[PDB]
Amino acid sequence: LLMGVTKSALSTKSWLSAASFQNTTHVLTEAAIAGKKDELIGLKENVILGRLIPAGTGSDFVRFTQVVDQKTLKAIEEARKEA
Amino acid sequence: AEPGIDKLFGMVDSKYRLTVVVAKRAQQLLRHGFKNTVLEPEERPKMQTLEGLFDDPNAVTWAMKELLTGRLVFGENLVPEDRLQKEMERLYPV
Amino acid sequence: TSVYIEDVLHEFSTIPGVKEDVVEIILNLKELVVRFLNPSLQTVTLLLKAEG
Amino acid sequence: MVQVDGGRFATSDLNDLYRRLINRNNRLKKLLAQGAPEIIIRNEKRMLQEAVDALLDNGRRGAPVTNPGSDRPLRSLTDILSGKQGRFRQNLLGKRVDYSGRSVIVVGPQLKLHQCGLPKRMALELFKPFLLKKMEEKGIAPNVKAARRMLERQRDIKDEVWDALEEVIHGKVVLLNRAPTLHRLGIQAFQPVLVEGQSIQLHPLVCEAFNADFDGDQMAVHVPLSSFAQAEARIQMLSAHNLLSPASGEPLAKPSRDIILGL
Amino acid sequence: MEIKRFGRIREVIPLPPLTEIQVESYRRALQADVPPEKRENVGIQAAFRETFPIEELVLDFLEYRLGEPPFPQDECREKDLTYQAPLYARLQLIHKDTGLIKEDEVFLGHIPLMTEDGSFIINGADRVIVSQIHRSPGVYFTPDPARPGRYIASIIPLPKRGPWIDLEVEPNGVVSMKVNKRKFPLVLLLRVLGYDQETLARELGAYGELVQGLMDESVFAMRPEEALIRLFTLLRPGDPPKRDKAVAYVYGLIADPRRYDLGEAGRYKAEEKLGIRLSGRTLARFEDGEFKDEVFLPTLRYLFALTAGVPGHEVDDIDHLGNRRIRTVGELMTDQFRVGLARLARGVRERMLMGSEDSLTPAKLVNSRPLEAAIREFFSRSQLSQFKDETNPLSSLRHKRRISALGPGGLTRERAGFDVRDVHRTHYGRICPVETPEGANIGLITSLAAYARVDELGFIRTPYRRVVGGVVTDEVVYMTATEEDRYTIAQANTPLEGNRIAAERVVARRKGEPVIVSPEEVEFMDVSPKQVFSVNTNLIPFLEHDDANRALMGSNMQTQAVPLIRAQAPVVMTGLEERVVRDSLAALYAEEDGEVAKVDGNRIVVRYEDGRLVEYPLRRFYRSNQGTALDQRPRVVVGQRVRKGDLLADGPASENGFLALGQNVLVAIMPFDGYNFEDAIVISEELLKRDFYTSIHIERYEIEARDTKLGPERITRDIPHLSEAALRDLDEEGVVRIGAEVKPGDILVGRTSFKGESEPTPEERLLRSIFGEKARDVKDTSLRVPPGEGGIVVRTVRLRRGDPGVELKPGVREVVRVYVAQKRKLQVGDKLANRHGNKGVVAKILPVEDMPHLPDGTPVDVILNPLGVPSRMNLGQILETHLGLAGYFLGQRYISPIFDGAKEPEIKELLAQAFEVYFGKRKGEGFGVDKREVEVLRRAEKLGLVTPGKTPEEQLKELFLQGKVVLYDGRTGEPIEGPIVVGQMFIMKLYHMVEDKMHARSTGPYSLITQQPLGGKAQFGGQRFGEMEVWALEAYGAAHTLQEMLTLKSDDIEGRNAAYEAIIKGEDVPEPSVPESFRVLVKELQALALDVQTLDEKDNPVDIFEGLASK
Amino acid sequence: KEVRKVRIALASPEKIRSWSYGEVEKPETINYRTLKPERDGLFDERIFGPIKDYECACGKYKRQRFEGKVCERCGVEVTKSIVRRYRMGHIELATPAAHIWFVK
Amino acid sequence: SDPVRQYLHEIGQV
Amino acid sequence: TGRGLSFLDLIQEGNQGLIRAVEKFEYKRRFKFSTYATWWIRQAINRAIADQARTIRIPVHMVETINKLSRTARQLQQELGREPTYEEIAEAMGPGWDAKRVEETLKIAQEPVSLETPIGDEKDSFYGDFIPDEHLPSPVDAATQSLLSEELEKALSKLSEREAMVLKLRKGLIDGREHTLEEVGAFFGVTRERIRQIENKALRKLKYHESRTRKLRDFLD
Amino acid sequence: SMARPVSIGEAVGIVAAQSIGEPGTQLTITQGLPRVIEL
DNA sequence: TATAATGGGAGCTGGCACGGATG
RNA sequence: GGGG
DNA sequence: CATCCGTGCCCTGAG
Ligand SMILES: [Mg+2]
Ligand SMILES: [Mg+2]
Ligand SMILES: [Zn+2]
Repeated sequence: LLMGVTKSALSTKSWLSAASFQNTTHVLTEAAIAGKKDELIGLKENVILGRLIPAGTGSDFVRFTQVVDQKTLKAIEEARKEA
Repeated sequence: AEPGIDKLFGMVDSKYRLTVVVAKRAQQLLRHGFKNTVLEPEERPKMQTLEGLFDDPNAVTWAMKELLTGRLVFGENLVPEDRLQKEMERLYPV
Repeated sequence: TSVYIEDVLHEFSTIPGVKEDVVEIILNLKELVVRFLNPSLQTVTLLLKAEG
Repeated sequence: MVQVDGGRFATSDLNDLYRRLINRNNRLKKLLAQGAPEIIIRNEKRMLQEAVDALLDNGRRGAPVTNPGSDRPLRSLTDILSGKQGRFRQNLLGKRVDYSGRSVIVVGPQLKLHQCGLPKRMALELFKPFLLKKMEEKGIAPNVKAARRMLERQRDIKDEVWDALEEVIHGKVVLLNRAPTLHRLGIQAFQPVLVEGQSIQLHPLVCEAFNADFDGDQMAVHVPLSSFAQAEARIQMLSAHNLLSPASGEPLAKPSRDIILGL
Repeated sequence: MEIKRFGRIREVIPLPPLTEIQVESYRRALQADVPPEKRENVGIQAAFRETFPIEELVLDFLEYRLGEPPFPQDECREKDLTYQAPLYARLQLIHKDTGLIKEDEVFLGHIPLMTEDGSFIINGADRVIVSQIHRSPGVYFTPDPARPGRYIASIIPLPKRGPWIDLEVEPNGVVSMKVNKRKFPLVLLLRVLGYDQETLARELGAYGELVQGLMDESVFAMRPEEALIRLFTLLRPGDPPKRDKAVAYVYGLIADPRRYDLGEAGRYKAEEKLGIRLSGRTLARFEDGEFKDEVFLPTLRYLFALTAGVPGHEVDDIDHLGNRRIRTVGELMTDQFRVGLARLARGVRERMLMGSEDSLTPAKLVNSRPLEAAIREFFSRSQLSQFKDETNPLSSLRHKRRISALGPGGLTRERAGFDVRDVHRTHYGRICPVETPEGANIGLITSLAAYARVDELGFIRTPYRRVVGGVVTDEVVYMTATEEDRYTIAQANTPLEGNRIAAERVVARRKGEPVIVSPEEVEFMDVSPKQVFSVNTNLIPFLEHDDANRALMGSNMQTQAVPLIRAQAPVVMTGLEERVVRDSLAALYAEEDGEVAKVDGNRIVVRYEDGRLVEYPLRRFYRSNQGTALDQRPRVVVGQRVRKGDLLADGPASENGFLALGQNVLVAIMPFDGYNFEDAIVISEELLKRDFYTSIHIERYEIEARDTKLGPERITRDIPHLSEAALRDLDEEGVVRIGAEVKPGDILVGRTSFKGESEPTPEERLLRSIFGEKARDVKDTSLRVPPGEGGIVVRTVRLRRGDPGVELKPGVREVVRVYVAQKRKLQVGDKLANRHGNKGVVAKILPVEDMPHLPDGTPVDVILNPLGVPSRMNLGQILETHLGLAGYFLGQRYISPIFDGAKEPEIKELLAQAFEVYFGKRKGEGFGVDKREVEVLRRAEKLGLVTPGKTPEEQLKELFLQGKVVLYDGRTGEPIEGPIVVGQMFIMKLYHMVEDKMHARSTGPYSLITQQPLGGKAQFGGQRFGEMEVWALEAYGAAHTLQEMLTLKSDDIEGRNAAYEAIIKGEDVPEPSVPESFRVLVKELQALALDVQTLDEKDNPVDIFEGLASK
Repeated sequence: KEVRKVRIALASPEKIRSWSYGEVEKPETINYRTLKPERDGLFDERIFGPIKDYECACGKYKRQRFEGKVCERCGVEVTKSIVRRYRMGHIELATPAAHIWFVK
Repeated sequence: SDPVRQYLHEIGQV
Repeated sequence: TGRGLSFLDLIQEGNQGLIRAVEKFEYKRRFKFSTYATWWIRQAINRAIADQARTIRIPVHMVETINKLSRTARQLQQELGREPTYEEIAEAMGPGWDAKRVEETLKIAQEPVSLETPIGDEKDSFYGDFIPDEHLPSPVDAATQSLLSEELEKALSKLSEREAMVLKLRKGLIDGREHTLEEVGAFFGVTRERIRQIENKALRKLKYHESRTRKLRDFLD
Repeated sequence: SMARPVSIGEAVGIVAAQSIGEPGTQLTITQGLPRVIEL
């Protein structure tokens, strides 16, 4: 099935995105009937929520990277070896 | 351009990982008062005042230079978070 | 470098009986060429009183 | 329901819609208790439904309810939520922000690609809390409150605070933006160089990506606050780091106009 | 100095009164100087005559009168009053049963008066009523877009004066009429009018197949009464079809002159199109108890003849200026007056029932509040009533000659396509094709042509000279577009020897179409090229060499020029700069011949031939609507003999009677180290040294002290916790002294407000105990200078309660106004422009030693980059620069008229005469050619600019005739490697200045509901980070900066407070929290009976309200 | 806990009443003389919360030492005034009315 | 669709 | 119509009045029912208009007073050929009315204006968007109060624990209430004169430390 | 923008939308932006 | 608290278009 | 309404 | 084939 950008954006699973796009009343009525849950997958959802978007520095791929100096790194290594 | 930005982009599989590493290292340096640095006294970034050369207050420049040195280790799941925090506070108290 | 006109509070004033506004009078005073004969003299206050 | 500057009162239209609803509801209750005929009760119930519709989505069905002596439809909840002026597009997907300024731009040919000319007073206001902290570190002020009370009056501003502001902005960058923001290069990160005067100095090579010229264009300035925001700006958003178009892959910051002419 | 004017075209007539479109309109609307018995049924008279008599007791209207203004114009501007005249109306209440008559003159309020220049003073602010273009009422015939071989007939009355009626021939064959979105067979309405099958068959039968579609047996079978009841049932379903109700409704819909009003222009257009005569301005009449047709049958006949292809019938161009008309100040004011009068009439009719049906006067019957409300509404809040643009005199002169398709009763922005915004061929000589706004409003807002005037019917007319045989008379005829389409009109530049056409072939227009025509076929001729363009466009010299898109910007930017303290007229003028200062009553002139008795900075006293001594006071340092200073300077001396119409005083931005929007500067066209990159401009510090482009600006500040339930606000010098350094320039009463310098932070008016009741926090309790000082009852609410503003206090106005002559709005004890002025020197970021569309911001001010200079040591003033010329195709500035060089060395100015000005050979001659002074002076002073000049001449003959072998003087003269000179770089002393164009150019300083537009904000005010920062520099607001800026930050992948924008820097209360504290404490900014606008969204969705629940990974509810909204 | 999802659904009359801190029984806003909120009106402090932080209407309890207390004289809870942006009211209809979103 | 017209029609039935 | 209530609301309140008239009608008086009904219907309509037409509800007698003021001002404007002054309206109102009372009545009669009132000819801005929030503390005020608390604790640490605790208990920094001298004396077990003496000496030490360091002066505003 | 493999986490859809929309005001014998929208 | 009084009243958003649904 |  | 609904550039602005 091929649909234009407007209908495809309105038909997305996230109801926050579709409601912030257009046809707010229609989208909100159908989502409230369905008891829809927005999983905050896209960007507009987290932007509305004021969250950290899942892209760039907020991507789960790079978000949990740690930095440590070799002095402290070796100190932690010796502390974990003696346990 | 930032000095050595091409080599910094060569160190990582993703530029945003470089950004995360630099930001977290700058936060470490700010929290521990720069005394956890891997830099030598002659490698310390400097700032020209009316008095003279002083230490560069910008922790991001510090972190980028430290990363260029190669004495920093970055990655995922290197150490539990609480253990890292407490060992850093033991080696460099507030 | 400075001007004070009696019964004039600011540059945007206007003197009764005078055709030029204070702005134009100061513009004319900017064209004044004053030569100091004594090299040790760094400031002078010229006075002017006219009527009729 | 708030009292403005001159003691006058300003209130939302939702209050008038709620008043309509409550008046009609209480009148319906009183008509029911007093045993009114079915015609009166039917009219009252229909008016109650009309009032509920007016409260939720005015103008949706029937003529929109207006305030007396006015053709302006009252703003219902639906009107608050949807539309270009609605809650989503006006206060959720975009906001007015702190630590931001705006000024007319000027060509700064002496600037390096990673630099921008920033007026002194704009920088003093944008970095004001950092400047208070620096004025407390140096002996310029006893504490932050005195530093702010000193910055409040312009004639109380001495020359040491300018050196302190120079110390504050060291290494940091700011975000320059020009509307319309058609692509991601409508915002760029620049190291600020403090300048006298009230104009922002823009590097020539980036004028193509901003679609900016100097026939009166203005730009907005923003201050990334955190170490994380500063790192994002210096690494990913810096002007000197984005030299190719993300659309075509070709160079975007390239010689043009006078540079091409001279070469 | 000498003024040389070019051109051979002789204009037989001068420009009309440029503000007559406002003045004559309002004078015809009011008819105040006409004795009441001799007035015409127009304007206010027509409104009174339409509203009365009020039938129900009968109240009838006799006459009206206008009194004198209670206050003059200056006092109205001072005291926030409306310049108005009292309106009285003599009404006699008649009891048609008794014969009793009670006559009285009732007061109907005040009506605003138009000043001499054509503007109004509403609540103290100058305002302009812009004329509105719209479709002229009448009967039009347009092609049906769906069915090609059919058409639609449109009956259009005046706006709000009845519905539009559409006649159509449906596919089934019957003729339908469309009114109020309902459609019915026209045959029924024809039967109500009294038509029978015989009459229609004999009248329309010539057009074969359509009359049978008109035939319906059931309608002809019933008499007009049954047909009227049937039509009422069709138009008003559910309404019981009482016969009197049907009569009343159909009469009010079609025949009522009070509810349906075709235009007088509409009546004339109907009579001209259909070839009939109207007894009134309604579509039918109610006569002798029945309905009599007026308009419907002729329109139906014309429609059937057009469908059948009968010759002599045409479709109507609705954008043709014969079908589009102007509603001026008088007509709009009269419309709103009529609405208010109808409301007063409804009030009167309601009063004629209640109360005592016997004891009633016209004073007891009339309540004038609706009329006053309608007039005040029109003048205060209408879209066509605009804040007067008085930046310079030309600003307001053009503002009064504006034409809007917008406004009430007209187009919306989406309702405007390409057809409306287009330049119609009939705009020739009527609507300027150049002067129109750039952007969304293009084509909607236009300007009136110079020689154009709007007739009494509302159609713009342009003048043409009569041509009989081959002779051009001096008589002029003002034609509409419809009448213009009849003749063959020759161009104004057609060659003439005397009054005879000297060309074998002339260029002419037939219905706007260009054609070559013999002098025998010439019926009329253009008066002047000036008639084609507006006033602003006529001030652009060498307009024929500029592209239209940039001449537009030149016209629109002459409006934005700031009056300079040393303003001067351009060296190259068009001939209109005097007339513009004349008709824009900024300058002062002598009434009759006489002698000047007294010349002062404040007044000019003249003794005329009559012996009477007339004193003219001069407006000195008055603040306009836009802050520009409006001041008059005297241009005569004591004892000077003046004539009738001689200049006495120069207004703002005028030099010896000529329009002075800017300054003539020595400009060099060359790049310069990238400082003029992309339209930027480099200027010389010598401009600031001799105070060029320096302007005076005044800003008005205001503060009120009012009665509060907590105690009075007091304007006092006693302000708590303030030093004497802060209160230095304040007088005893707390107002800043006249002449003091005020900077950002300084106090203008001190004021104390009684503190709102509040329990001092325990920390405040301990502080009070430590210092042992009582907390004062009042709080500092003093008016201070905003950031980036300030200057010299020139005036102070204070109005208290209980002093003679002044009464404030309820609750306000006193009001104080402080006037602060400032002398603004040109600086980096201010905007400059010429009359040709070249505009640029000042990017660099160099010291005089770095400036490129001539061999004789004269440095240039402005450096313009030549890259802004080729793409823009505006060569008029180049010719202006050449002629300005010529006039700079000859010491003279020029008048180059539009499309008939100085051409290249004359400019070459003037340039040779100037080169003589420029070089023979040097040669006589004992100096030969310079070495660098020789190297430049070498590189120039390499460029083919000069002829090889000639002497250095001859080659320099060739270059000078090309408008180029040798230019030395002040940095090196070495010359520029080529000859460079240098000359005098007229450049203006525009209203856009960096001092007004610079702004920044750390933290500040927030909005009530959203808790997001406010907007605007005046409110110390923050910059909007819209959706597209969020898109930019997202595409960069800067997640934390975006989150800062969405939280810490806006509407995250906890987040922003903690961020400010952490920054002033040197700590890193904290983790952001939930934006308050999201909580607002959640609660507004709950008010819509929708449960929005934030959940965790376990689908358990998460409380973002933190227990505050849950019981 | 961290927010990971957002659910939207229809609200029963029972849920609407469970949101409400009281029923708005009057069309009054604020008193014309005192400018204080009218009781049982659209701005009543007994329903939506206190105008000032940790202070009841009549002023019997005026500090955080009483929080969660409901003044017996004026009937206002002593909490932060920010709750006036959060706490909901309700109107009990004599006759059910259709939500127009689910109609038009 | 017009509440007042509907109410007047209902009034006219008595 | 046009008094602040919609036509249907007036109809319904008139129906209420009609119900009252049906309940109070006495057919023995031979008066037709319309006579007695019209009075009650006008009464109910005017009562409803007086009660509901204003967002800020005003009692019925005050509404009558304001309407009488309007009628008097209109009479004076029709006879004077211009709008009257406060004093002229006070004169035409008779005894008990001065210009101050007329002004106060007109001020009380002022109706509120809509926050959504448009600004400009575009639909892009509202009036309430130019209205600041004066209630919620700005970040500057919150930071100032926090710094005040911190400097107060810094200055109280220069006392002994007991003499700083006396001040904290007496001025309300602890528990929020200001304890009397008897209560602080009974808490520290000492006599009220003794606790007053140690309070005075602690205040003396604080004033001395203040004159020495000049720390808490800037918070005096 | 870098002439190298894209980094994981780059908001690619936003970049696509901006790259397609930015020259929209330049689209003019030619169908142009109406055709682009039709597609 | 009583003469009789018995179906409103604006005059829309009317020179845009285009398309996605439901009748 | 004005500006880019 | 009609009819109703809902979209239709961004930032600034200022009496
Ligand atoms: Mg531009
Ligand atoms: Mg009195
Ligand atoms: Zn209480």
